[PDB]
Amino acid sequence: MKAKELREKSVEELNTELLNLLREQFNLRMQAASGQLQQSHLLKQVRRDVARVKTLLNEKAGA
Amino acid sequence: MIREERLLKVLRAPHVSEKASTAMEKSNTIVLKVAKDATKAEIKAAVQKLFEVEVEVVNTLVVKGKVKRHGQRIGRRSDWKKAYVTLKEGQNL
Amino acid sequence: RPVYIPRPRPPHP
Amino acid sequence: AAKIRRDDEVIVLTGKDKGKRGKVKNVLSSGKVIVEGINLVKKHQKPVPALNQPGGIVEKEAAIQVSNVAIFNAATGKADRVGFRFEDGKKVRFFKSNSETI
Amino acid sequence: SRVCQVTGKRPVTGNNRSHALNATKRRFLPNLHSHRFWVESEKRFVTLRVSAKGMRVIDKKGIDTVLAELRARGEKY
Amino acid sequence: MKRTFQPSVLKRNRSHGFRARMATKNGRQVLARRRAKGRARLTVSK
RNA sequence: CGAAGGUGUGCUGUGAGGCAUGCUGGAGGUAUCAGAAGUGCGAAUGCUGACAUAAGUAACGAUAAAGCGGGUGAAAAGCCCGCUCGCCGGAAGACCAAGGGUUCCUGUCCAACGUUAAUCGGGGCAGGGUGAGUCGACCCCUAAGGCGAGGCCGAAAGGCG
RNA sequence: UAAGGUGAUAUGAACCGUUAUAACCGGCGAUUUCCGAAUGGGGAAACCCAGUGUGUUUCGACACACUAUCAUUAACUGAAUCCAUAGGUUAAUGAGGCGAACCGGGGGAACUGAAACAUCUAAGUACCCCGAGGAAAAGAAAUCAACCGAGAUUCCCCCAGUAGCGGCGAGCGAACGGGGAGCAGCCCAGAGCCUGAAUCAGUGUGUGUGUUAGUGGAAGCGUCUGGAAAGGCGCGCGAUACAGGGUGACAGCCCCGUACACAAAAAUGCACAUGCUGUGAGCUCGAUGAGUAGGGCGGGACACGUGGUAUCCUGUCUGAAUAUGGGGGGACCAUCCUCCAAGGCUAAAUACUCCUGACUGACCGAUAGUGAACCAGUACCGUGAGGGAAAGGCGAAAAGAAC
Repeated sequence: MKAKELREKSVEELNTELLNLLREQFNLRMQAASGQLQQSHLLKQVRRDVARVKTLLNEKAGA
Repeated sequence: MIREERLLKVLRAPHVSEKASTAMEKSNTIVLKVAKDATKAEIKAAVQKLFEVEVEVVNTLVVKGKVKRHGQRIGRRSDWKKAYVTLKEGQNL
Repeated sequence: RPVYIPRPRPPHP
Repeated sequence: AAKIRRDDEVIVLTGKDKGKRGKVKNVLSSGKVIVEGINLVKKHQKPVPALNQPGGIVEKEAAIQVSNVAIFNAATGKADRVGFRFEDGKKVRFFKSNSETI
Repeated sequence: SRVCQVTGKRPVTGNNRSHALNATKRRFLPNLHSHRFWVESEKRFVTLRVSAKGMRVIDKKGIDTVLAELRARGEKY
Repeated sequence: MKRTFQPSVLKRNRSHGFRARMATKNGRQVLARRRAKGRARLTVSK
């Protein structure tokens, strides 16, 4: 899940980041606070995924 | 433009308590946790978009973390900000 | 530990 | 470069029951391994009102130093050491004293 | 400070000895004065805090030469 | 019996505060000494 | 099949000491001959820790004051409720600023803390609680005063403005 | 590298991975909030308030970038007066702050000693300030010597508690010369002939070596005591590996290591060869450092306290010759000998360790050793600078005592 998205264009990279932030990051957080989340390992996994996308954007845009 | 992602990070979690429950059933207002800065405008926009509800006004306050005496050591909790959001006649959550 | 916000809150007399 | 692995049948050289055979289940970062029916401890498990109520006395497995267990040859009927050699570009373990690959 | 702008003379500490050879710290000060020198190259007066020895130096050499050395020194005059 | 210490946050900060020390070189040496000693509190912080 | 250390006993040398051993101890010790010393403590109103004495003595912090019934509890003079009594009332009431920094409220516990007991508490643990266009800060303006581009002065630091 | 992992107190819950993108280690990258030289302005440090320029969902409002001071350079503007200068704006370059000691320079004590005390000593010490480096400073004779000779500076052992200085008291204390470590000499004050002509500094390439991850690494069994043996007893094997650490009592042969032999995609220091850039070889002639040397006055430094006092530096006032000239050779003069000041550059031997790795100890073993073996410069005390503790040990394994 690192080189799969390396070759995509910047437009899709921004799109996938938005849905990563939108869903599975905000929704998971609300679920965990309310106590309805039992698989807490998704939170860390989603956070790392967001970091991966941002790393690609910087090495794509500008430099 | 990072307004969309900003709105996705200001909200942290809902607040559950007796005061929260009575406020919801009586004043039709939701109390929830927000980021440390979380200006009133950002909270208002975030609730309108993420929760797809109409809001009237937002009141915010900062809660100071308590000092706890854990084991042989003294510690302090982190300050957090809670906001009261007053929904209009139409409420969803 | 250290609190740094001794802001004034004067209730109207 | 660990001589004792997840799935190995080993024997005990020194301890409460030397010469007893078994199979390792896990290895700890502190050079300790867990085997079946070798080092049994009658732990007094307290009762808890949570979902689990074991109570009574539980016969648990106690970890033993990896140095006290040697992989069994299974052919010569005795304990034997482990060495590493490179074959077809891969590092593999082998016995000694007529060494064969594992 | 009491520093000549030409020769660089600055106050120097020393002792003063009485008849009984008692030694007390003193300070020797250069004979500084403020003087206006006329420069024909630039056609105006330049004020320098120069010592009496420095004024003799200016007379012996040219005012233009001294100014050039001051400029090379890197201090505005 | 009025005692010597009469607390006042404004006077304490303006007298022994971090910015007061940095104003003069002597205060800067005070901070330098306390950094060397490893003190957790460099100065009286509000 | 038991080292050092600890604790008794019995022998031994004119002495500081040595030897053997009972019990505890639990893994180190060291002959002889030489070598080097942070090499020997009863005192220094010695230093640190521990423990005695006075002694179960003085004291328990304003002489405004308590009494009873019921409740809870293992236990009630002190906690809760009720009825009386007494005290302050330009305060011992109600508000702030400064200063404290959760001491606020609820549930629960009584080890330590409370100069006594304690079910009680400003004590322990957990949870909850601080909502502003109009209050204040922030912000605009300035006093004493501070800092101070250039500048003046000063061995350097720096002083004054 | 890998069959294990998601740092610790500290278990749990929910999961990843097991033949390769789980985790871990190393190189090179990305992100890097706010305070702090803090640098857009301000400020009670981690806060408040802006201007301009770039792009965008309801005008709403957002995102990014820039905007300190000083020095130098260039451009454009620009007074009192024509010109001009001062001044102003803009752009580029450099600096700012911190850091244990060592180095150079600018200032500079007192206690104390002299059995008092003032010269003197302590002492150019403590301390304050400035500047730079990995070292710094000094350094190629206007030096010594003795009329015999050596040839930059620096450091160590002698000379030597010697000669001298000294209320000739207390004390201070050389040089010449000798033995060692290490050695390197140059450039400008200027023209001509010849002009990459050696040596240097900065950027590419290639070899070797080293650092930043690592890999393999020999050889033991049976009985006795025992909670457990690595111990006793008996018989074996390895050693270019019995250095260490761990393992239920003391292990060369159980484990990690050790001697030994190997390893680098990428980044790097060192020594060479090969390219580019910039100053620059060699010969002839000439020149060869002036408010300086020296002197008067007042001080300081040389072991040398003004004494018969040479030599050097300087505050003040004066002031040559310039190579047929000048300096020194311890008052001074003559004769001889030696050198050529008033302009600069220069590694080596030398000093120290905030920090990194390995190794060692007739060093300590918890009132010792760093104040700190235990999240200590903490708790605590003080307005503040500052001061500053106590506290280690279950067991082989929690098997930490169900009932």
